[PDB]
Amino acid sequence: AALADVILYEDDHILVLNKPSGTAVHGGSGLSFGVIEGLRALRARFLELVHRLDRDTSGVLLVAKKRSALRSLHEQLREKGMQKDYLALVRGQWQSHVKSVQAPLLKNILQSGERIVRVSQEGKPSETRFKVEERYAFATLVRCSPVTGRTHQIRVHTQYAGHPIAFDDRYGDREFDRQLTEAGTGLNRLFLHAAALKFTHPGTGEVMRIEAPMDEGLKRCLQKLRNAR
Repeated sequence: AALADVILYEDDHILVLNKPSGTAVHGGSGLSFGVIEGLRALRARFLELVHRLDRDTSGVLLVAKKRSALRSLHEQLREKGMQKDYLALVRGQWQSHVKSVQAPLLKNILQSGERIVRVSQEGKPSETRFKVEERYAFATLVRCSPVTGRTHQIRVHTQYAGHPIAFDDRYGDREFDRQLTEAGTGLNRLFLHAAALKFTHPGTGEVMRIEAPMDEGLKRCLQKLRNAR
């Protein structure tokens, strides 16, 4: 209920999914599959992920169905001619003057294929923009716009700022997650959601904006905290 809602947009050029939290976008290092292999298994044709969301993130996921479309979309990403807005629920009260984090990032890949990313002044130049959406008693909903698209960039930028994401197992704060559980939110996954993607359609050249609803769990969490105080 409903499988049809996974599909946000499709034509001959692109396919745009509302990726569920918990589902990997492709297979891991060993015996595993994700969204992209699942989709190829329904078809010889061209299909390629334009970008990635991590396993626990949900929301807007763009897949190219033509080489010309990947060509165009790669180039938009490179030239920062995409806007991806995410919503994150973060610890404490995000400060209004903190409009960006510019902390450079290093990644290592672990024996499992999983990634751990860290701020290092010797890492890859990275930038996220932030805009407070809603404030709760001990948390904030922030719109997080990665300019660069590094691995776990938002998760590490928010942590680095002093405001890690709710239920982030790698970079989060278990006491913040405890507090969310006692407030009765029911939250049971990383609160990070790719809410909107803006880009140019590679076939018609029109500017498009595609938005993903948050799942019921996220929504109930937020409802619980709005009316909590």
